[PDB]
Amino acid sequence: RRYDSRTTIFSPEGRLYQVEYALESISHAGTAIGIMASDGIVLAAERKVTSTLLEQDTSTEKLYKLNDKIAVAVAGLTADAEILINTARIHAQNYLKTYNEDIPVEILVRRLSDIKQGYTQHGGLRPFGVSFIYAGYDDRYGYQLYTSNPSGNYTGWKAISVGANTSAAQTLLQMDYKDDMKVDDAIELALKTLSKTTDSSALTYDRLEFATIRKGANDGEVYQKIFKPQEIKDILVKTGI
Amino acid sequence: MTDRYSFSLTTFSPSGKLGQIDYALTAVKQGVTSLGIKATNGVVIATEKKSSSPLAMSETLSKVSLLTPDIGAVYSGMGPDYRVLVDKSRKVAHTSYKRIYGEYPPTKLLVSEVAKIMQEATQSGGVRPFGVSLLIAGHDEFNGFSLYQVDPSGSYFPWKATAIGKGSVAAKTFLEKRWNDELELEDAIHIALLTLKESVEGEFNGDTIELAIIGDENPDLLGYTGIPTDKGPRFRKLTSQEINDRLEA
Amino acid sequence: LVYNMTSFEQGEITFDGIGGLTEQIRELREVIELPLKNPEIFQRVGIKPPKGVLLYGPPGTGKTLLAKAVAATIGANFIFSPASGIVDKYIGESARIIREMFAYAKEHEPCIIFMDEVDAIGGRRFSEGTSADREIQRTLMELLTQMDGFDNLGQTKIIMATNRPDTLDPALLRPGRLDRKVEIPLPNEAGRLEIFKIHTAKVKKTGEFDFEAAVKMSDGFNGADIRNCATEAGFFAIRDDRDHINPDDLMKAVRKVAEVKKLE
Amino acid sequence: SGYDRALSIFSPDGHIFQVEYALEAVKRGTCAVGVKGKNCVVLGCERRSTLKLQDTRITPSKVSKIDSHVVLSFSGLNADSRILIEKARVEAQSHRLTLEDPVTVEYLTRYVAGVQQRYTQSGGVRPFGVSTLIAGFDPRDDEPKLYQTEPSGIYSSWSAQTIGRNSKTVREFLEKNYDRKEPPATVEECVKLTVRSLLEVVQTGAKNIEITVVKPDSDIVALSSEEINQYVTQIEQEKQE
Amino acid sequence: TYADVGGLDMQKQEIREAVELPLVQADLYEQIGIDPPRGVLLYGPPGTGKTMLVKAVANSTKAAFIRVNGSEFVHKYLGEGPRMVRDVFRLARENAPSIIFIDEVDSIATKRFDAQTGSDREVQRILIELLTQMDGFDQSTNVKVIMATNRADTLDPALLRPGRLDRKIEFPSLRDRRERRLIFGTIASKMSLAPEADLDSLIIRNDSLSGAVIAAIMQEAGLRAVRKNRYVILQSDLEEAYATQVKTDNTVDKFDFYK
Amino acid sequence: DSTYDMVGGLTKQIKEIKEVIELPVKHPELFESLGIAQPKGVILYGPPGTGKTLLARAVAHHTDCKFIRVSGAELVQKYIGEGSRMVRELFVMAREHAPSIIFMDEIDSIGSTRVEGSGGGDSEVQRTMLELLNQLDGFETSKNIKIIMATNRLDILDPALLRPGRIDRKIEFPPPSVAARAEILRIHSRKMNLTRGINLRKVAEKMNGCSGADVKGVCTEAGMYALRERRIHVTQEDFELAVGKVMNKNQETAISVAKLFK
Amino acid sequence: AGYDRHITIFSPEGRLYQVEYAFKATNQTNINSLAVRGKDCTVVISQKKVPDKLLDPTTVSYIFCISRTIGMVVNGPIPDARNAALRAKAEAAEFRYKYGYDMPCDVLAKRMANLSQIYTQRAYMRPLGVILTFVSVDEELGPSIYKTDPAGYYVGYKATATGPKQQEITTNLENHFKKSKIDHINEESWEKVVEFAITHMIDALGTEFSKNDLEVGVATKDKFFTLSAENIEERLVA
Ligand SMILES: Nc1ncnc2c1ncn2[C@@H]1O[C@H](COP(=O)(O)OP(=O)(O)OP(=O)(O)O)[C@@H](O)[C@H]1O
Ligand SMILES: Nc1ncnc2c1ncn2[C@@H]1O[C@H](COP(=O)(O)OP(=O)(O)O)[C@@H](O)[C@H]1O
Ligand SMILES: Nc1ncnc2c1ncn2[C@@H]1O[C@H](COP(=O)(O)OP(=O)(O)O)[C@@H](O)[C@H]1O
Repeated sequence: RRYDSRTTIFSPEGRLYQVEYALESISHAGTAIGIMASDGIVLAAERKVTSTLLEQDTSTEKLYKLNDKIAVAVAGLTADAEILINTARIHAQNYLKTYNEDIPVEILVRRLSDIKQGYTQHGGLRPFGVSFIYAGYDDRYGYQLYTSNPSGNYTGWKAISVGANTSAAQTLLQMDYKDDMKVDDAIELALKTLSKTTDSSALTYDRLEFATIRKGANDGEVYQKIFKPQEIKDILVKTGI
Repeated sequence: MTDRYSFSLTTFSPSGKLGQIDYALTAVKQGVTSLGIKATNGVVIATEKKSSSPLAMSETLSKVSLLTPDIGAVYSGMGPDYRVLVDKSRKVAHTSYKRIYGEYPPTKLLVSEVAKIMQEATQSGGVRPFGVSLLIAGHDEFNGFSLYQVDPSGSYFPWKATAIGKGSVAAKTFLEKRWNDELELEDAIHIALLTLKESVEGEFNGDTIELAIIGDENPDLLGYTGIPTDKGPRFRKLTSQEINDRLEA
Repeated sequence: LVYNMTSFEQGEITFDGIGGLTEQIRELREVIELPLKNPEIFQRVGIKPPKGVLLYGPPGTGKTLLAKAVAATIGANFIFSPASGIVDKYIGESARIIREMFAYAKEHEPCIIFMDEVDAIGGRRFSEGTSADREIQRTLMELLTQMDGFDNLGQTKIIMATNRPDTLDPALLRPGRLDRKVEIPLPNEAGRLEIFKIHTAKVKKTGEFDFEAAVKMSDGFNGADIRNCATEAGFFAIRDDRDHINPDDLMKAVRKVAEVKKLE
Repeated sequence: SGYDRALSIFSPDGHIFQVEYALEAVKRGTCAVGVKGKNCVVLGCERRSTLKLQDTRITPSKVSKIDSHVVLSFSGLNADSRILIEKARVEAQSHRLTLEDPVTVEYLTRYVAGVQQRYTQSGGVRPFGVSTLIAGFDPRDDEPKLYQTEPSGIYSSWSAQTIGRNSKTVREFLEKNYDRKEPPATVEECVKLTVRSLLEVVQTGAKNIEITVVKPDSDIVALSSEEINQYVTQIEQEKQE
Repeated sequence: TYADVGGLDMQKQEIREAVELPLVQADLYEQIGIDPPRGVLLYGPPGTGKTMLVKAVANSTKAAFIRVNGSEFVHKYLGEGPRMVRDVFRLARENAPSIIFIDEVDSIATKRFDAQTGSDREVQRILIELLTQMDGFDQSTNVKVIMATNRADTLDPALLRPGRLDRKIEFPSLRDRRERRLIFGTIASKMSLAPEADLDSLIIRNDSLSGAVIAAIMQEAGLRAVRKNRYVILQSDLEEAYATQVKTDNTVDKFDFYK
Repeated sequence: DSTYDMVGGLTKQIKEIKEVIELPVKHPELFESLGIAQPKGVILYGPPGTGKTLLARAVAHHTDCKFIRVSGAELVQKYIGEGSRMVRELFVMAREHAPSIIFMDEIDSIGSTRVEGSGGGDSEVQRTMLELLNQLDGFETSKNIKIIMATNRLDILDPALLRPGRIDRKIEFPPPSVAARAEILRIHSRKMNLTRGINLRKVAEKMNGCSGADVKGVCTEAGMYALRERRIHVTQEDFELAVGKVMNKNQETAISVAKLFK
Repeated sequence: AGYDRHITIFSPEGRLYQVEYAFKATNQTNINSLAVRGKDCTVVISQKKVPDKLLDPTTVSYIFCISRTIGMVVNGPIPDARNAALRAKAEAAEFRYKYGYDMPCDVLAKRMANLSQIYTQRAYMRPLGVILTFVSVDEELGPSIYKTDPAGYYVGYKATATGPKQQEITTNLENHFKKSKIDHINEESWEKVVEFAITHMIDALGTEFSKNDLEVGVATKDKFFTLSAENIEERLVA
C-alpha cells in the first residue's frame, strides 16, 4: 500500500506524492526563459517539435497574451493551460470595469494560483500541471517577474527558466549575469543557453520565439513586441551562432 | 506491459503522464486512413471505406460532414463518436459566436470550441474520451485557408498536408516527397488519390470513397438569389461519377 | 507405456457403427487416408501432405470417438494432451511437455495427437499480467516452432479439438496449416434413430422402438443422452425383473433424463 | 494495515491517521517562534537565503497581518496557508461591519480552527497541511496573548512556542530560560530572548531571518537587517570564549 | 536452399559474405588488418522469409551449426539457464569454426526495466549470460551468431552495438510488387500447373502479402483440384483461393469490436 | 590480451585506479608511515560501449598480482545455500595469494535492491559477500584484497554495496570529447593501410558524442566498403558516409507525435 | 485486472470489451429474422419458438408497431427491447408536435443510436443487449431498412438479416441480387413478396414451417401492421 492513488492523502512521511508527480510533468515540456533588466523584460521559448509539414510560423504556442501590459510563457499540458489563460483574461477585465484602471500583476497570479490549490484537495480531481511565467509592469512595484508552480506557490524572480534541463541552464545563467544589462546582454545570454541545452543541432528560426516588454512609451504606459520570424532569424546571425 | 496507471485518467505516474488518453489514440491508428492538403487556393479531405457488408447502402453514412457552408471535417478512428460530435459542434457555432457576433465563425474559434467539448471528457474518472482525431478545413477574410488537426487530449495543431489512421507514417513520408509550398489545387487531388493508393485494399473507384474540397464561391448551391453580397458556400464534395473519371488518368 | 494408449494401430472400433456423419468423415478421408493410401499424386504434384485440422463444437457430437476410430482404420497411435492438464505454474515446463511429445511421438514411427480444450492455449489475455501473459505466448510460441520445423515426415499427424471456437483472438494461427476446419454438426432429429439404432443393438428387448424418441431427443441432442437413456431404460426393465424392454421406458427415459441435459 | 488511507475511519487504537500525518508535514517546515513580554509581543522566522536571483526589492514574508491589532505566522506549506489567511481577514472586517466593534482575538482563533475541523471531518477533502499561531492585543487593554492552531482543529494559548525544524531543541530551551517567575517587560529583552533562540537552526547566517513586534492601540512595527546585525553581536558578545 | 528462395535479391548477399567468406577468405581482411564481425540480426515481420534463409545456409556452410529457439532457455530451477547458455558457447568454440542460430529472442532480448519480481528478474540475468560471453575477458575468433526476431525496436541497446551485432539487416514489407511477381513464378514453376495461367492477373492486386500466405494459397489451391479426383493440374478457377486467403473477414474482432 | 596504449580516450580515470591499486601493494610504507587506512575496491559506472570491461582486461596485463574473474551470473545456482558456499570458497582462494584483485563484470543481476515477494537465494548470497568484505574475518580479508565491479546504471543497486568503507571511489566513464573520440580512431586504424591524404578530426567533430565502441564499427565497416571492390586501401568519403549512416537508424525510432503536452 | 468490469476504460490495444459482450448477448433466443424491400413496400419475418404449451401465442412478439408507417423487429432479450420501443413511442409525439410532421426511419435510428452511444461514455446505465431493425415506407426516399446496434453504428441495408445464421443468409441473398443486378425486389404486391421471402429462407437453412410458428410484419405506405395466419398455403399451392 503506497500513497499515490488520490491527491487527498498525506503520506506517513508527511507528503503528497501525487503533486510531485505533477511537478515532474513539466520536465517533458519545452524550455522557457525570462530575464528582468533595466529597459524592459524579455522572454524566450523552444517548441518541443520542429517538423516540416506543420507551421509554427504564424501560430504561437509558448507565448500567449493576457493584456497589452502582461504577457506570459507556458509549459506542460495544453488542454489544462488554455482554460487558465481564458480565466486570467476574464479576471483582469472584471477588475477593470469595476475599478476603472488596470490590474496589478501581483493580484492576478495570487488569484490564478489559489485555484490550482483548489484542484489539489477539494475533490478527487487532477491538479492542473502547468508552470507559467509572468511578465509585466505595475506602478506600485515597477517592472515585475513572477513564476508559478502547479502546487500554487509563486516566487518573484529576476531571471529564471523552466522546462527541459533548466537545472543546467540556470548554471549557465547564475554566474554569467549582470544586473546592469540593457537588453541585448540578456539576448545573447538567453539564446546562448538554449543553444547549449537543446535536443538537436538545428536552432532554426521556427524552433523558438521571443517577446519583449518595453517602457519606451515616452510617458505613455508600455509597448510589446512579439517577434515574427523575420525579426529573429536576422538577429542570431547578427549575434553569432 | 503497463500496469496500475492506465486504470484511470486522474493519477499522474512518477514518469508524469496521464493514464489512458495515450491508449485512446491507439484506436485512432486502427481506424481507416485519411488525409488533407493545403493548397494556395483550396483545401482537400479524403477517406476510403471498408464497408463490411456490401449490402449496405454506403451513400447513407458520410465520413465527411458539414459544419458551415465554409467549413468541413473528417476523422480517422471510431465512428459513433463522430456523428454526435458534429451536432455538439455546430450547435456551438450558433449559440457561441453567431448569435452574439452576427455571422459564422472562423475555423479556429470553431476548433477551440471542439476542444472544450473534448477536455470535458478527460476531467473525471470512469468517463471516457472520444476515440477519434479530427481535421478541419475552412476559410475566412482575416487569414484565409487553414488545415487543423484535433486530438482527444484537447490539443489542436495546425498543419499544411497530413495523413492519419493506418497509412499515417507511410503517407506522410510520401507527402514530404510529393508536395510543394506553392502548388495549385487540381494537382493536389492528383496527389491524394495516389497517396490514398498507398494503403488501399479491395477497390479504388469513386463508389468506395468520399472526398471533398473547398475553394471559390459556388453560388449555384445558394438558391436564395437576388442579393449582391449574400454569397454562397465554399464547400462541395465530389460525386463518384465526378471522381471515377478523374481516376481514369 | 507411460502416457497414453496408442491403440496398437489395430484395436478396431467401428467408425461406421455410429450415428455420426458421412460428409465430414469423408472430408477427413481426404487429408489422412488418401496420401497414406495414394502418394502417387501429391508426389506427382509435389505438394507436401496436409498439416492438421480443427474440429470445433461442444460435446455430444462424438468429436473424439471418430478420431481414434479412423486412426484405427489407418492404424496410427492415438494419444492425448489436454491443455487444461498441460499448464504448469512454473516459468518453463509447459513448453518442455510440448517438446517431449513431438520427440516421443517420433520415438515411435507413426503417432498422432489429440489435443483438447486448447482454448487454454489460445486465450484473449484480458488480465495482462506481464509476469504471466508474457509466458503464455512463450509456451504457445514454442508450439508453433516445435510443430513445423524440420519434420518432413508423412506419419506425424496433428489434431486439435477446440470447443468454443473464436474465443481465441490473440492469434488465429490461420495461414498455412489447418488445411480443413470441419463445419461440425449437432445430432439432427433424423439422426436420433440413426443413433438409437447403434446402442440398442446387442440387446434382447422385444424391440423397444418408437417415433416418440426424437421429440424426446429434441434439444437433448447429445450422444451421452442416448448412451445414458439406453443405460437407465435398461435399468427399468430390471426395476421389476422383467425380461425385455418396453418402448415406453424409452419414452419415459429421454423425457425424464434430458431434464438435467437441458437445465444444467 | 490499511487504516490510514482516509479521514472517516478509526484504527482499533481509536485514533485517526491522516491528521497526525499532517504533523509530519509541518515538521518539515521552517521555524516560527513567538513570545509575549509584560507589554509587548514578538515573532520570528527561519527565512532562507536561497540564491542571488530573487528580487531583493521584494523579500518574501511568512508573517501576514489581517488587521491592525492582529497578526499571524505559520509553517508547513504555503499554498494551503494562503487560504485561511484570506478567510480570516475577511471574517474580521465583517465583525467590524455587523457589530461596530473589532474582534476579540479568541473569536478569530476559533474561526480558523472552525474550518480546520470541517476540512477533516467531511471527506472529499484534504486538511490544511499547516500549523499556525496568532499574536496581538485585545482592543482597549494591554493583555498580551498568543494562540496556537493545528490541523486537528484545536486552539491553545502558549506563552512561548515554535513549529518546525528542530522545534524540539527550542521548546525545551525556553523552558530552561523563559519562565513566569520573571516575565519580561519591553522589547530589547524579548528580542534578546528570541534572537538567541533561533540559533539552534540558523547555523550562523543572518541573511536568513526576519522579525516583528506588536504595539497597543492597534499598531505594529517591522524591523531592519542591520537592526538585528547588532543584535547578532551582543548575543555573540557574551560568547567571548 | 538459396535457389528455393525467391525475392531476397538484396538480403541474400549480406550473410553469405558475413558467414562464408571469412572462414574461406580471412587473410585478406587482416591484409588490411581489421577484426571482422561476429553477430548479425534479422528483423522483419513474420512470413517475410527469414527463418528459412539460414536453413539454406545450413545446407551450405561446411561448419557446425546450432538451433536454439528462445523459449528453450528457461526452466523452473534457476541457475541452470545460464549454465546451459555457457554450455552452448563452449560447445561452439570447441567445434570451431562454428556459428549459432536463434529463431526468436523477444522473450529474452528486451529493455531491462526496473524489476521487482523473480520471474522478470531471472529472465534478465539469462540475457547477461550472453553479454559477458559475447564481449568480456574471454572471447574468440571462430563463433558467429545469427539472431532472429519478428520485430526489433525494444531489445536493449547494450546488445545493439558493434562488437556484438556489427551487421543487422531489414526485410521488405508486404506491399512491394516486384518480388511478389518473383515468388509466384518461383513456387508455381517448381511443379506442374495449367496453360491457362492467370498469374499476371493476381499480382496486380493492391493486397498485402507475405511469403507464408503464398505457401497457403498455392497449396490449398493445389488441394481443391487434387481433391477433384484429378492428377496434376490446377484449374484457372482458383478464384476461390485468393479470396479464401482473406483472413480479415474471419476476424470478428476486426469486424464488430472497436465500434 | 590488450594493453594501456589501446585504452586511450582518457587519463583522469585510469590515473585514479592505480591510485588505490598499485600503491598499497608496492608502497604501503609511506601509507603505513602516514598510517591512516587502506582504500579497498572500486566501481566504474557508465553507459555501454565505453571501455569499462576494456580497462579491466588491460589492467591484468599490467598488474603483477593475481586477477580473479567472475562473469555474469555464474554464482547464482540451482540448489540452495551453496551459492554462499561458492562465495566463501572464493575469497579463501584469494588470501592464499595475499595480493589478489578480483573482478566481477556486472552486479545488476545479483546486487539489485531487495524485496520479499520474490528474490531468494540471490538476495542471500549478496547478504554474505556484503559480510565478507567488512566483517570480523573480513577485517582479515580487508588487508590486501581489492575489488573491481563494472555496472551500467547504479541507482538500481543497494547503497550497501557502494557504501564507503569498502567502495571508496565511484568512477564515471562518460561518452567522450572530440579529441578523445578522435584518437581512438587511430587506435583502431593504425593497422589499416597507408590511408591516402586524410583527416580524421574533421569527421569526429561531425559525429557528436555517441559512444566509443561505435567508432570501432565505422572503421571496420569503412574498410568493408573498400573490401568489396578489391580496393585494399581506404578512402575519406567512406568514413563520413558510414558514420552518417549507422547512427541514422539510431535516430529513426526516437520520433513520436503523441504530444499530449507542450 | 479491470478493463472488463467497466465500460469507459480502453484497453492498451484500443478495443474495449464490455460492449463486445453485449454485441454477443443478442442471440440468447436462437432467433433469426429477415427483412427485404419491394417496389413500394417492405416486409419483415420472424422465427418463433414457443416450446412450452401454456403461452397464449398471440401476445409473444418481438414486433412493436411504434406508430404509423414505422416498424421494428428486435433481437436480444425481450425486456430490454420494450425499454427501447417505449422511447420510440415517445419521440414520435415530440418530432410531430415540435417539428410538425412524422419521423422518418433514418432519423429515428440516428436519434435512438445516439442514446445508446451516451451509455458508452458513462455509468448512467448499462448498454442494452439489443440489435434492432427499423422499417418504413418513406414519403421522399421510399422504403428503407436501418440496422442499429448497441454502440451506435447504424447503416441502411438494402435487404439484411440477423441472428446466428447471418453468414448463411448473407450467402444466398446476395446470390439472388446478382442473378438480376438490382438492389430491391420487383413484383409490387406485398402479399406476393412474403411468398418470395419465406421460400427464399426455408431452402436457405432447410426446414419446413407451420402457420403457428412465425410472425410477419408488412410495410405498405400510409400504415404498418402485423398479420395472423392468413396466406399460409400459397407457398406450397404452387
Ligand atoms: N575508449 C576505448 N578504447 C578502446 N576500446 C574501446 C573504447 N571504447 C569502446 N571500445 C570498444 O568497445 C568494446 C568494449 O565495450 P564496453 O567494455 O564499453 O562494454 P562492456 O562494459 O563490455 O559491457 P558489459 O560489461 O556491460 O557487458 C570493445 O570492443 C572495445 O574495443
Ligand atoms: N454421433 C454419435 N453417435 C452415437 N454416440 C455418440 C455420438 N457422439 C457422441 N456419442 C456418445 O458420446 C460419447 C463421446 O462423447 P464426446 O461428445 O466425444 O465427448 P467430447 O466431445 O468431449 O470428445 C461416446 O462414448 C458416445 O457413446
Ligand atoms: N520467399 C519465400 N518463398 C517461399 N516461402 C516463403 C518465402 N518467404 C517466407 N516463406 C514461408 O514463410 C515461412 C517463414 O516464416 P517466418 O517469417 O520466417 O517466421 P519466423 O521468422 O517467426 O520463423 C516459411 O515456412 C515459408 O514457407
